[PDB]
Amino acid sequence: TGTNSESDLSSIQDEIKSRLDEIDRVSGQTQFNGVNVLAKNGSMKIQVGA
Amino acid sequence: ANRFTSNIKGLTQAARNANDGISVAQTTEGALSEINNNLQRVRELTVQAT
Repeated sequence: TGTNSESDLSSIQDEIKSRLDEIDRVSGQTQFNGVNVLAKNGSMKIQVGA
Repeated sequence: ANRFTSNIKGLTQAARNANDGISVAQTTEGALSEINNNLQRVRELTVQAT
């Protein structure tokens, strides 16, 4: 919006980059059973037969 | 009569010998059953591991 001044955009961008860094942290730290699920493309194979 | 006595003693000894085969067979069957149980558990472990 054109009404916002430069410091307003600075605060907005600070919060935006904070939340983007939080998203990256959630991606990195969230690990299951020694597997970082949201950190690399892959596939899982579950034996559902005999 | 002497020949009949020979046959009687021979057949009695033959039956006594025959029982030993049943004994051996039962012992080996028990051992095979234990091996079967071990194999079954190993198969379950592989199903869990794959």
